[PDB]
Amino acid sequence: MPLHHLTRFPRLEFIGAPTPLEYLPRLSDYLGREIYIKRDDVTPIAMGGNKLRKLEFLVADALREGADTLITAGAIQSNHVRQTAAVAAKLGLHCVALLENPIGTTAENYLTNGNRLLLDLFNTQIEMCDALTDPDAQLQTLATRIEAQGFRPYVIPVGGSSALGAMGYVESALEIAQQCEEVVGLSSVVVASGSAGTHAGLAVGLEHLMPDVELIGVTVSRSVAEQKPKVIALQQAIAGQLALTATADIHLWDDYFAPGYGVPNDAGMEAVKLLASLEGVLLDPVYTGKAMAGLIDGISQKRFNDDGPILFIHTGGAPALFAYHPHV
Amino acid sequence: HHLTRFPRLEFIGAPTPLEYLPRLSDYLGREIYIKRDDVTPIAMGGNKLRKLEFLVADALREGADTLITAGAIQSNHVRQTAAVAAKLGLHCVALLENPIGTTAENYLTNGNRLLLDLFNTQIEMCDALTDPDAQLQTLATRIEAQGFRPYVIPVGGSSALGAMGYVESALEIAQQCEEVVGLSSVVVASGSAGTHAGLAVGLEHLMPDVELIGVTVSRSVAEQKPKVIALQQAIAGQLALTATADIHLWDDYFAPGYGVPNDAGMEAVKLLASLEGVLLDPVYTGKAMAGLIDGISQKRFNDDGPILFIHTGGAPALFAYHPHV
Ligand SMILES: Cc1ncc(COP(=O)(O)O)c(C/N=C2\CONC2=O)c1O
Ligand SMILES: Cc1ncc(COP(=O)(O)O)c(C/N=C2\CONC2=O)c1O
Repeated sequence: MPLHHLTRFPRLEFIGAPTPLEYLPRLSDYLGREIYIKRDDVTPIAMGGNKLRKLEFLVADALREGADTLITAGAIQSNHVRQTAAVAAKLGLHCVALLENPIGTTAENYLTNGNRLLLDLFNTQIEMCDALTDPDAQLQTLATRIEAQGFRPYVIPVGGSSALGAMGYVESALEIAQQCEEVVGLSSVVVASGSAGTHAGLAVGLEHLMPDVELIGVTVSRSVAEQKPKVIALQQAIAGQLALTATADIHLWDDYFAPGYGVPNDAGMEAVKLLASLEGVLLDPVYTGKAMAGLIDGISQKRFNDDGPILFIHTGGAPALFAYHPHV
Repeated sequence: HHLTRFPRLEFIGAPTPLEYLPRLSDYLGREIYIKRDDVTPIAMGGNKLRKLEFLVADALREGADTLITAGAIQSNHVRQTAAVAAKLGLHCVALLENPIGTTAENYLTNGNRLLLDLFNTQIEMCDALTDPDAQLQTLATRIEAQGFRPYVIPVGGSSALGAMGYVESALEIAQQCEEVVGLSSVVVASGSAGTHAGLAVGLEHLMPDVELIGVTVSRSVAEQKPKVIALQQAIAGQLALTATADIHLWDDYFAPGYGVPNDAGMEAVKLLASLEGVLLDPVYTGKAMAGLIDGISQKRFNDDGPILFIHTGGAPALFAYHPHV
């Protein structure tokens, strides 16, 4: 009921029913600790993900402005760009994607397979660039050129992580709260923390619906020092827009992404292997694999606030498995 | 009625979506709906999860500790079985063949085949699955001699028990379709036959006016019809029903063979992707959608009314089939 101001934002229906919240009995056995999973990897458009929730709000907003083109940015293998491109195609909007190679790879599958293949299936107009040094500004320049061609573009920022976009994860917290109700009394929630909309949206929602639960973001691209201010700003802007206050502290663990965004690491791949072999759940080498590696090491190192049930938010990413194989 | 008397595991939960496809409908000049069984929640999804609910229940009731099955290197059925084995703590042994003689690295190692590896699937390569039921049985015996307790899942999980999952799917469809329809037509890919046959039984009894058309993906009408019919009669027998409906099959859409992409198939993949953000695949749903399209093209359906396409999954093979062969 404190999140009722959410009702006032127009949104499209991309998801429908709440995504499953499942107990992981085999993984729990192995880690010695009750673990659950929020399956946002099973959202029903083009192989799923956390970005569909944000797109419900952002695309609603675009249509409301009479836009006919969605414009966004990410790595060649971004899930966000793939989701945005899938939603564009489904609604008959044009889509332009500004892409970069953040790891300097020349591997054929990174360059052409996985998410990148799907963009071509979606008739995505592709704009390569050297490095997204200033993505907000670089998106704007692109939007101007696109407009000059007569299109009516709507810029979706990196990962859809504006306060409006992040409303989808406030919404997700309501699902989670309901799903947990009488069930598992949760101590902790683990989510990947990248462009920050998921983390920030969950922070606001969980502070007001489950204020005793500890929320941990495992960084996938940045140190705590670089990432915290970004999650905080979004948290405050989301709160502002919902006429709430957000006093919770943001928690981040930055030990699990080295050597960099989009580079696999051993602990990441081990987590992917663990979850596949124990639960038939597919994680990914860029986001959820590193996040699950974080969760695991936090049990190892007694990093969590107590010994109680943990909820892992599965944010998607699996198509990247095929792009990352055999190596980058 | 009797469907309930069969033990089943919960792999799916809520009914899968049934969606109108307004952009595709607009382009074809015809109302089109899709049953999204590509969205089942385990390891990238598919039609086989429905069958596995019944078959794996049965395995557990016999105290098995190992699932054994067979398919192509890029089979979805094997990948779905392997995921289910992994999640239940069961070992899995997959008997694989290369049905198209390819040496392309992604066909051999990526897509579904990569996933088997992540699931710790024990892999048995063989030159050709000439007699899959027999070959599976021999395998089962050697596995048993190592002290395991194996349970054979036949190709495609298409035994009468396995096909109960698609009788079940017809219920979901029937209930979902009251808001909408009236359907004239349902289109599904017809391979090892469990999907086709189970839908045949369910739909005869729940929507007897709807025409069900299977687009073959591996065989001529002459070869496939007896297989679907046998399964239809066995399913009906086990539910103490009769099944008098004719089986309809279109075999024009799979040349030059099982597991080989064709132009119409890839054009169907491209069409659904660019119009609806839906992902089909080169082996199964792409060819099936090509058939639905050509049926409209050639006025092959019984009338001009709404069509339901059953999406049976397959998308991970897109990544195995790229760039070619
Ligand atoms: C599977 C997966 N998990 C997690 C995230 C991170 O959530 P976020 O913090 O982004 O809200 C992304 C999106 N990645 C977007 C953000 O980073 N670069 C991209 O194009 C993703 O695809
Ligand atoms: C996406 C997809 N569609 C359709 C089918 C065919 O369904 P059926 O008619 O067999 O129930 C399969 C079956 N996988 C079987 C079919 O052929 N060999 C296999 O491994 C499949 O993976």
